[PDB]
Amino acid sequence: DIEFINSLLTIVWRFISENYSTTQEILEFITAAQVANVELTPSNIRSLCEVLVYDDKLEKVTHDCYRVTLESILQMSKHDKEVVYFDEW
Amino acid sequence: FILSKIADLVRIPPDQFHRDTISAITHQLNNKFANKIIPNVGLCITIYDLLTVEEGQLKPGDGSSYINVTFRAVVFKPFLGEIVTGWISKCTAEGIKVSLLGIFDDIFIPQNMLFEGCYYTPEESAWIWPKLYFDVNEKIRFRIEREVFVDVKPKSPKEKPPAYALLGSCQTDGMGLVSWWE
Amino acid sequence: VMTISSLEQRTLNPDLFLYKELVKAHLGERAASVIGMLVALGRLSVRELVEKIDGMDVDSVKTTLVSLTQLRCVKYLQETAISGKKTTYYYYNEEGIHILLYSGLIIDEIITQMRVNDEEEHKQLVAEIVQNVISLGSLTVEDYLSSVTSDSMKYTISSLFVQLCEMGYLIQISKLHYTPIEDLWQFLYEKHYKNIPRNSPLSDLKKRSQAKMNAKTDFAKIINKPNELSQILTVDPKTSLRIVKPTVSLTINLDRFMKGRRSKQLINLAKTRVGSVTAQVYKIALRLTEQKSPKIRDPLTQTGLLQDLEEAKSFQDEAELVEEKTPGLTFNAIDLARHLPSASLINSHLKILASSNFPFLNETKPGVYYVPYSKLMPVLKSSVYEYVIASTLGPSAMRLSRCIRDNKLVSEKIINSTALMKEKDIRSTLASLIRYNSVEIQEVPRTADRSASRAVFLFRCKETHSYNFMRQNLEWNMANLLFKKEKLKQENSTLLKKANRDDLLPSELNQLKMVNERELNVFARLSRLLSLWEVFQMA
Amino acid sequence: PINGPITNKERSLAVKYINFGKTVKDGPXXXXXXXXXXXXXXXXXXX
Repeated sequence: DIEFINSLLTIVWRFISENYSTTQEILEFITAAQVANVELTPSNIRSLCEVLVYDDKLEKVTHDCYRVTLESILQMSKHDKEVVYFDEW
Repeated sequence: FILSKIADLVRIPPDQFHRDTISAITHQLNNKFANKIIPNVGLCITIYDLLTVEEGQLKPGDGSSYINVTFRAVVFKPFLGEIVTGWISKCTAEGIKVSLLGIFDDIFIPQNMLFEGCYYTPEESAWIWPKLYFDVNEKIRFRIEREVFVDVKPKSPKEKPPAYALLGSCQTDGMGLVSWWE
Repeated sequence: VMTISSLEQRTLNPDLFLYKELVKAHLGERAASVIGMLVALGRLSVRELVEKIDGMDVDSVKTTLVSLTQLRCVKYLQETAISGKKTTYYYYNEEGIHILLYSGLIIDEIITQMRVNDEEEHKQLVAEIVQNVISLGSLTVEDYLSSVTSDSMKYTISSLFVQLCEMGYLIQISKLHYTPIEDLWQFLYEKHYKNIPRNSPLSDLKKRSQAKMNAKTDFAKIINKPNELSQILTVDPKTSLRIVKPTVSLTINLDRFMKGRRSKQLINLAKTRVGSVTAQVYKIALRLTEQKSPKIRDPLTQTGLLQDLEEAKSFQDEAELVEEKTPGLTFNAIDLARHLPSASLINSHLKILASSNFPFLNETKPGVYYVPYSKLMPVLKSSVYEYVIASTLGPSAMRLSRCIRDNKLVSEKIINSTALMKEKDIRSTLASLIRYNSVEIQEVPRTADRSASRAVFLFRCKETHSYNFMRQNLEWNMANLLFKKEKLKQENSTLLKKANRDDLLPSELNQLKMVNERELNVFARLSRLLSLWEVFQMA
Repeated sequence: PINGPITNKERSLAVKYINFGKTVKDGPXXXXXXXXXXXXXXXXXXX
């Protein structure tokens, strides 16, 4: 219920930087067992995989694994100007 | 002062039929403009001559006389940079407002381009120069610089009134008082 | 209230006013009239200009005509009818106003890429030379050479002239080069439909193959004519060095200017995804191979005719195979650290650019490696577009965009689960996502047959509609930008005229610095979104 | 968005852009017979 959806905002924070990480499904099998707070099952295999898949995070490369490139960079008007939206046209 | 050349249509009633045309059109044209402001051509004073006048027509439902004529009316504006006699009237802290008796009080010169040492005081003392100063009832020579034109709001029967407004820059020496010389 | 919010100008001028805005700054008055009318009504005739506007007949028309011709702002075509006489119709010509919108930006790349020499007199020289080119719109060699002062070095300015032809950039003036792609195809289509001496009424489909194949080979010689020709430029008489033909004139070109910025867009993607060194290694390759790379020129057959339903691919893949041909065949064999302004072989740094391919490049043939110009565009459009939503709205808007692009057309059931966290905030940004187009809405009922509510919903596709909304960003940004810059002129016009005659007082210098400030910054904002628009004009 | 007073090089490019625009406004002498397919336009192109 409310306990759900609030548990995914914590354990994924800093584990990214410590990740080439082989066997993309093992990456969960690693994450699945850790901190002794471990969750449950493979239901989490496709969870952090296909959720965090976008918005930077880790790149998708073949033979089932994850790369890292551009996330390291982000982790590091007078008269008329901008307004940068709407206005139709 | 300058002479504009314009055209217009005049409606003269049956009451003026006893007199002469040129005399009838005259009075009518006088009731048209006179002291009123004419757009973009400046302010008009009086009427001069009458030309081109031809046969007037008549509309079915009136019985009056409609004549379309052109004429040259005397208007007012010296030119962009002319200096002309006048004197101030009222004041606050903006700049002095000079009124030429005989035409309008519309002329107002704020203090920007004026002499470097001019300032208003709340002390009721009008202005001060680092020479001397003057006040109302004393003649002032003012030069024209900027001119602006605006439209008019609908009339309300019983502020932004810049119908005709001129302003200028007096910084060149010998302006504002005529007794400094001689 | 008071309309100062500029709601008046907001609704009624998509595209359109863009064109006649720029030429207004260029010339104004009559010049803006003809072009603005040339856009709205499209195809236009000489007599037709007089009828509509009552534009001060035949004094302005003949004056504006030759004025638009020198700068080639009008596409010219002439033909006749079965009845008789003759007719001349004008079109809005390519984008020549965009070049006027470019100007110094073109000359920028001209100066910057003219190196491999080192800091020479070239800077002050060709700056005067190029500015004389675009302004006049056409330059003959001899009459221009006459403008050069005497009793000095004549080939000093000709030290780089034959170097202006170079590889890309300035090419010669040739004939019909300005011409509607639809019309030239039809004019060349003659001698095709016309060709048969009552041969035989067998296999009507052979008329297809006949006309088409003969048109394609006749189309290739025409488009490759301005592209690469060594006849005129490489002329080398004795008692001198190589000197371009004094007779034949020249003109600038779309070739390497549109290429130079396109590489920058690739560099911006490169630099983001790799180191600064890798971006340089990938750069030195592109600089040499940019000549035979069609890139920006890619479709070239698209405008002016049908594609197909059936034969669409047989058209497309016919282009894709020649997009397979030229890059594979012609392009450079493996080199080693060519020159440059890490010892041994640098191909190891290519291998780290190899092992990591996705999203872009890294296509390899045995013995030779090169970057595809076909499959590269989709991942190029992806990134930049995703960064736009990233810049405009917050992080939440990003994540959901790809969520619809992973799978396709699904309901909120698996979306709520698989997206991130919370329902209410998702519905919030769902409305912000669905705000302007780009996800559309699905079409289907749940057992209602279109009747009523509670029907199932899905979010799907619509690329071009998620594209064109970046084409609406083209004009309306630059519009108010340039306009209120021009309005800044007429307002301060009384000041500027005083400043020009002076070339005094505390407050006069104040507003002098004011406008100049706004001037500079507003041109910096112009070129900014300028580079943003250029990547969104394709696919 | 973003930006601000960045890339003095671009500022120089902007200054040049203004200078090139001023030269065009000042300008309008041969033009010859070039490219004209119209005899009526060629007659007017003489002056």
